[PDB]
Amino acid sequence: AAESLPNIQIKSIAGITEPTILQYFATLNAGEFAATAALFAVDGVMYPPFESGIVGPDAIAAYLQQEAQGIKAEPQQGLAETSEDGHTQVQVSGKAQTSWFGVNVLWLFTLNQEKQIIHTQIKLLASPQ
Amino acid sequence: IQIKSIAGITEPTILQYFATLNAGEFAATAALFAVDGVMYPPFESGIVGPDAIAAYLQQEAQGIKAEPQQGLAETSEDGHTQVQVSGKAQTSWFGVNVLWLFTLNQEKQIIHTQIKLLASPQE
Repeated sequence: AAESLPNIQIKSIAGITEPTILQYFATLNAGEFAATAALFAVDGVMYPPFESGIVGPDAIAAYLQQEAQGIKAEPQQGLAETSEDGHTQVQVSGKAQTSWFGVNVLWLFTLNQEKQIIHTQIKLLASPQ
Repeated sequence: IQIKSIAGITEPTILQYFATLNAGEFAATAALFAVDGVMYPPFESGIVGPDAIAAYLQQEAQGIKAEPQQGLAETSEDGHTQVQVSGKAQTSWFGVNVLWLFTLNQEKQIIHTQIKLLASPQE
């Protein structure tokens, strides 16, 4: 039963190989929001668009279950850079979308030395000109 | 005395924007814009055209530096380029984390730019 193909098949996409970033999008898109929340540090912060920051895996999981239904993430490219303090700064561009409409966005992440998410934000990007 | 930076954007117009800003060469910053390109300062109305953009920067951007860190770019089918650069706007000794958004036309002139403030705290 459990001995079978797993979930969240982690495939490198969006030009980023950071495991935590690949797992974030894979778990989100499978609706495995507990697993998404578990990628955050004990005091990691998720900033939903237009909302106050949500702190910690338990509150993040509950937010995603209540508010992220029917939203798929489609990353197209990304870049990760490691700073002097040992953290990793990630940018990912792509689309957030439903079955028939969506929006261009930028996902931003900062990871700690253990590669947990310390905080993430989503920024909107209107279509050109 | 203009000095380039380092990030995920090799685009000359983008590199030039930050270098001319940091040098206080605000007429040259403004010249990177199209004749009807628009600059949106963080909480302000759009300023249209190199003449108005140069005068705004000379008035309100003195002593402000840009330290871009990394960026992404996408080109659409019509030939426009969208650029996102994250970094800090800062003075000699204090700053804030920001995201610069640009749209470039086919000729790589700035059509649009704006600044978005990013999160600084930890509640």
